Amino acid sequence: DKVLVSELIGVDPNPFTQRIMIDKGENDGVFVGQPVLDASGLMGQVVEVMPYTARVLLLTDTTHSIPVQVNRNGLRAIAVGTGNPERLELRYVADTADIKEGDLLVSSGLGQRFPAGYPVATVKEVIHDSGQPFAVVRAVPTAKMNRSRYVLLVF
Ligand SMILES: [Cl-]
Ligand SMILES: [Cl-]
Ligand SMILES: [Cl-]
Ligand SMILES: [Cl-]
Ligand SMILES: [Mg+2]
Repeated sequence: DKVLVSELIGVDPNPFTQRIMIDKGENDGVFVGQPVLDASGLMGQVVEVMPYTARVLLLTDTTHSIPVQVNRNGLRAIAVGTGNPERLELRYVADTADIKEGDLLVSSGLGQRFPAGYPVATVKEVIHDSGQPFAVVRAVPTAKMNRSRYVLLVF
């Protein structure tokens, strides 16, 4: 309910991370695990808190996964980071699933880490794989990620 507005003050230059720094911390009530989003998508979660600043792991990090669903039909999937700043991939989507380019993915909340129903990404590509149970699904985050103005922290 309470939303704190923070500024993105750093992008972790480590090429192997998608990680940012924000200008709110312990003194502002920020906590580890806290969800972070912008006006068009979920961004990720707080992973470390300092007195007036914090570190945030983005959805696009290879170590990050978020349960999602296709907004229009409720089809469930896990969206993993690819290490690319503007790409996610969906796991566990049946090769024959009702999914297509332009479909909106929203948070499902099924991991009890993120609020349900918020935009996460749009499907970019579906690639079918003969003999494999799951389709290849690439998606683009709707958040501005390493480019957001107002980074919002949900209480
Ligand atoms: Cl904490
Ligand atoms: Cl949709
Ligand atoms: Cl990628
Ligand atoms: Cl979740
Ligand atoms: Mg980095």
